Amino acid sequence: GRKLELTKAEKHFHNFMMDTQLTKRVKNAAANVLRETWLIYKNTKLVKKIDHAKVRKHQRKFLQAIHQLRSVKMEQRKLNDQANTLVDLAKTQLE
Amino acid sequence: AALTEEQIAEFKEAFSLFDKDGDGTITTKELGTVMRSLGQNPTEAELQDMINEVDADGNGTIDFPEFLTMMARKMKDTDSEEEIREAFRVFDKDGNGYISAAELRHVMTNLGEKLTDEEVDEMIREADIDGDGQVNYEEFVQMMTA
Ligand SMILES: O=C1Nc2c(ccc(Cl)c2Cl)/C1=N/O
Ligand SMILES: [Ca+2]
Ligand SMILES: [Ca+2]
Repeated sequence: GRKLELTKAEKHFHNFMMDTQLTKRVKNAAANVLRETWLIYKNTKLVKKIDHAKVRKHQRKFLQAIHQLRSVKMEQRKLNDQANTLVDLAKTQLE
Repeated sequence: AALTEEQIAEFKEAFSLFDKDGDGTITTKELGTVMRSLGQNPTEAELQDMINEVDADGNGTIDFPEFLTMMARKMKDTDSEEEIREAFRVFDKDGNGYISAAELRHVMTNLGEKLTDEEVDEMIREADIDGDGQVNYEEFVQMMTA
């Protein structure tokens, strides 16, 4: 039988977005990653006059959006393993 | 994502592990119960999200058709050798890839669900391949997963 094998974990974002709330979280945080990447680039590379306070504001907004994205990714990883736990328990009835 | 008919009858028996009342649907309440009996603590939102990933019709609960259907999307397995080796490393104090037989007996008879000293004997008979009172657990795990 299966011996010591367990369900293989999945690959990418291609699931669990049916929870529109994570979807709302992903789409807002990713727009903000785009937003603050642009504004940091502009305020450091497309100006003669680097306004450090402006860069600080957008660095704080940037780290916020990145870690929001990280946080959604870890909750997807957690949901998949919770699901793989049920699939693994079910699968012991094949023994 | 398409498997055998024998497994259909098998997954039906699995379904009763989940349908704690036998009403033909899995609710979040029963899924919380089952998940907690496996040593996990999912939030109410995590339970609603697992049901909603399966829930074909939208009635908030999983039936065997929806249960069987998501089983096929998750049929592939992978070997567990590296995960088992890291469980052994937890007890590798020196980080040298060894755990003494005495240390292994102490762990197996004091932590988790435990083993009898007789059960531990058989285990160490197999684990100490070189008979030197030290378990090279990567070797021992490769022997058990081969
Ligand atoms: O995205 C998934 N949702 C799932 C999976 C596997 C099993 C179960 Cl019960 C659910 Cl609700 C998934 N595998 O990717
Ligand atoms: Ca039920
Ligand atoms: Ca249903």
